[PDB]
Amino acid sequence: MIQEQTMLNVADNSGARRVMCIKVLGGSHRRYAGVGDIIKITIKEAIPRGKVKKGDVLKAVVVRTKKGVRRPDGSVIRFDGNACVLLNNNSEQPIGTRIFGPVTRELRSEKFMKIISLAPEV
Amino acid sequence: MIGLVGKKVGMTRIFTEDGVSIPVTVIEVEANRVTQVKDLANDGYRAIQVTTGAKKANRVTKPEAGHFAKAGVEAGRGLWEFRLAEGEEFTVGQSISVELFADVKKVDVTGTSKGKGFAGTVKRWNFRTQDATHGNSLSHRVPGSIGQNQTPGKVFKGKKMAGQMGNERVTVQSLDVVRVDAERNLLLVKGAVPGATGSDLIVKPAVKA
Amino acid sequence: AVQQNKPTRSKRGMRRSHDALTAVTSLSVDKTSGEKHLRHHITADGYYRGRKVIAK
Amino acid sequence: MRHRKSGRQLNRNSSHRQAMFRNMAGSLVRHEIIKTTLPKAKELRRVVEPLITLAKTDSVANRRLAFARTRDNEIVAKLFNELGPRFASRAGGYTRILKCGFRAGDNAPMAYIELVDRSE
Amino acid sequence: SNIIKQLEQEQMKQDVPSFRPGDTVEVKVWVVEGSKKRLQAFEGVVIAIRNRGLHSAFTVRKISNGEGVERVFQTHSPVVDSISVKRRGAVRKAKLYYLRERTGKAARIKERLN
RNA sequence: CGAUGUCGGCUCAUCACAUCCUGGGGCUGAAGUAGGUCCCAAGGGUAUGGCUGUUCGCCAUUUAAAGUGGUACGCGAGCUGGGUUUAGAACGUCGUGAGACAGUUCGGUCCCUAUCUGCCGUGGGCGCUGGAGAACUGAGGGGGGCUGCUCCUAGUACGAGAGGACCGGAGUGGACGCAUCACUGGUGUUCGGGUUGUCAUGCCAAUGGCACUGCCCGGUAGCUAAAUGCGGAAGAGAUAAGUGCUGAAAGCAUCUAAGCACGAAACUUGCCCCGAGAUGAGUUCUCCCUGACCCUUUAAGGGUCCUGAAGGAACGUUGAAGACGACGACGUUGAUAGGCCGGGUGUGUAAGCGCAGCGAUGCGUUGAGCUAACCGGUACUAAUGAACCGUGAGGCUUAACCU
RNA sequence: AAUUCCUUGUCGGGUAAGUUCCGACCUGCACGAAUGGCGUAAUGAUGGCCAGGCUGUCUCCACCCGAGACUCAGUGAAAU
RNA sequence: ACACAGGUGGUCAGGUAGAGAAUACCAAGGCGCUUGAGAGAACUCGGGUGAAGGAACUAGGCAAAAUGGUGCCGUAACUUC
Repeated sequence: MIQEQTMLNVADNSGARRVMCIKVLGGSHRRYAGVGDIIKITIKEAIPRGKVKKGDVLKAVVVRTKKGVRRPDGSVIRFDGNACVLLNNNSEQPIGTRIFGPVTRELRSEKFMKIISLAPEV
Repeated sequence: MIGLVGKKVGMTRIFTEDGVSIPVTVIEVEANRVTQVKDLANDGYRAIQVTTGAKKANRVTKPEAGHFAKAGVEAGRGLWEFRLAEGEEFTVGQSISVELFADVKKVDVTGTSKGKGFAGTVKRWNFRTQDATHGNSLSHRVPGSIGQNQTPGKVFKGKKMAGQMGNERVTVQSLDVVRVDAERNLLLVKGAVPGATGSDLIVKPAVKA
Repeated sequence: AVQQNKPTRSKRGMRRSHDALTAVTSLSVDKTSGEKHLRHHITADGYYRGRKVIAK
Repeated sequence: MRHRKSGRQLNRNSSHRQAMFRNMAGSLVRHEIIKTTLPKAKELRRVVEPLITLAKTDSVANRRLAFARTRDNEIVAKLFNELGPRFASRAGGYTRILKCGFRAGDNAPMAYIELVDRSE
Repeated sequence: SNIIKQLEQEQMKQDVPSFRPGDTVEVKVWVVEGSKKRLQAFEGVVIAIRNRGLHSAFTVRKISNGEGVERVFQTHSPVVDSISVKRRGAVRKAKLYYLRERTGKAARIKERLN
């Protein structure tokens, strides 16, 4: 589901165990986030050596949710433990130097399409 | 444009090699008998009078039987006079079936809507309920957004009320043709058809360009 | 909020012009007796369908 | 509306209806005729006919029936010898419903419900 | 004339091996992966079974370390290829959704001995 | 002064235009991409949270617009009680004092079964002119009409140069309206299985009654959005601002005077639905009936008999229809309701038997047993003959033609 | 500050932002010593605040079971 | 004032579960609440079950839901001990 006040883990490195979801945005009456939908997020525990700081608000995309992704054929591919990737708002693409979990290729919009070009087997 | 009167049965899936299962609404055709052929004699117009399939007719009245005698020897379902457009539609040659869908891929389907009883407002008309919280009682789902102040004095259809809805003509234009087989007398479309199993489903090709 | 004028004796009749729950409409005939009964009901004397049942 | 509900709701709670129909269906075997209401009597066939058809199958493992559904303590000594061998063979239709109209000066649809005593 | 439960059987397979809830299936499926056709394999036990028409489905749970992946499949799919039915499982229910709540040795299914 | 309850919020829209987004025309100090910015128009469209009672003001983050306004400065026989607000009381201050502050803080009550207009749905009477059954025209009405971001059309147009766009599309998101149960989860007290307590069944196996359906878990039929599908068209007609031609009054000049064209996201027809009480009540087809007598203070009434068609309804078995009526099936020329005998989804292999076992219990017979809606067969039980309503060719005037 | 005019002060921390929370500033327009001043534990029908646990309060309602409402029948009130 | 859920002091006590005079089921004993039959509607009052998020709701965790037994372990700061 991933909605307001949701506390979840980051898929990029240096983000630490906890970040909070603070409205979906992008249109009228926007509630809940699906795989590859952009949500607004706040950083709370990030590692001192990382590019990001506490209380500075960013854009992120859902990479793990139990609603999964079904766009390719109608069969649902699902993920355990809600998680998001951190997106650059100006220069585009993800902001880390590593990525956690096995990930997915359905994240195909050109502003984050670089995710298939990383260390994962996808 | 003539309607083929397909009846409601259900939905199935049909697949492709990319694993996409392709859900499609099923309609099985029996087509028209053709039972009058009007030309010029009444108000200059041309009209076919289609008649669909066959029925048992076990208790018919003489006002119906005297018409079945001039229609043929087997009694069909419905009537539908179907007025023809000049230089656009014809009654000549062989009677037509699913060749109506050989290149036109959008359709329209008329049927009869389901009965909503009370109907109300907060389900049918997308209205908000009042909350049972903060010591609030007695009026949670009861309609009451009907005026101001004394200023309105007369009511327009943007205001919504309870009362019987359903059991009348309803038409949909959302449907896209996925597969047709003239030898299996089959029509498959993407999207859902209104009301109950059986019924009528008048079904004709789209006239929007 | 409340009644401020009494409804007329014409309005009384406009609300009593459909008051008959039973007319009462014609009866049905038996099959072994010169008797008659209510449509799809046995008489209080037991007459129905030529059976004469549960009589008193 | 009532979505898919096809059984009628009558009078009293479903728990009271359960016991009233249990008590009426078992007692009709000894009374032969009961006087009651038409809507109630039209649902009695749904429980008193399968209680008679219960004696159609013969087995030492069929005598422990009428103990979890439609209990009666006295038919279980006679019904299997009396109606099981020839009457229960017809598997239904054992009942007659007698529509009698009014009971007195009140509004209740009065009915008598009886069991057929001879098949030919 | 007559098309319900019949037309969908034209897309149904000519043979599939027989299996029940709790069985260890090992399913192989065709994938294009945004580049090139490959045969992919998925291991695990069936926690809910298919029984109805063409699009009836079954859920497979990896369970070999009590954790990891879970995925749904259809036996009449044109991209599902083959099924190993590598072991029969001993279970006493129709649904095994409680195996999504267990993750230890309590998630173990025994051999059916069919 | 015989009471139009106090501020904001939620619910709910609706009207204006000095137009916010959309369109139409234009000047730019507009070479191009952007930007600055004025006429013309009301079809379609215009944000949520923090402290705070506060809408607001401030802030955080978002827009194509979060436009400027009216609506008892739109909110109680609609709601909450926080602002406001007494009678408990305090802090600060003032007033000998009793009291006082639209200062401050805790605390402090929220009543209402509708007569009629306004409305929504729905019966019965009357009109449409012989009765009956039904399908078509269409006076007129409503619905549809908006769009962010990016990619392509296009490094093409322009311009040292950097940079970088129209038409028309697609990819991805939304408002709003509209429809489904195939997906998928949930629910599912008419289906199945497990289990705690206690009473009943002599007791035990085993099964009920009650305990939030005692508790726990699946789930058919069906609902449902937490699921899925879909949208603003061409031809023809006609329209402010604007685009105008030929041309006078006023030799020229001019869109106007005589004379005649183009055209907007708007609009009529076209599509989708309603609709002949359209008392201006239209059309056409299918079906039916070919009768008399008595009396009178009668150009009209009251009585009796022959003979009632085609059809309709009651009365039933009830449902895709339902608050009640209405209305869809079926009434033995029958599948309408119930039941039986099965199948299917669903549950999970029982109560027994055999063996093994101290025994709890396991395994085999056994994919057992059980069932409701889904699906099939069946007249097993029930829907009686009739009775009832509906009458005998259907009022008045005119024209022409054949006679 | 329950006391504060500029004041919803100023500044550090806590938020995405905080007329509120904790602390520091002194310039207390008017705290202050029984008219009581400062100070701590268990406790308290105690005002304010931070985090977690647990949750249909909410996202957004959806289905299930009764009573009153509905239908007829019985015996039959009120303001106005 | 009503065949009015209100008020009203003393006296006795049981299976099983339970620490209990709470509470579930029940025995002895008592009783079926002095209008009836149906329909299965919104709506009101009362109940039941609920996915994935979680206080975002709201002035405000108000309200509701979860927890809840016993035995054996384990036990912080603050403190007037």
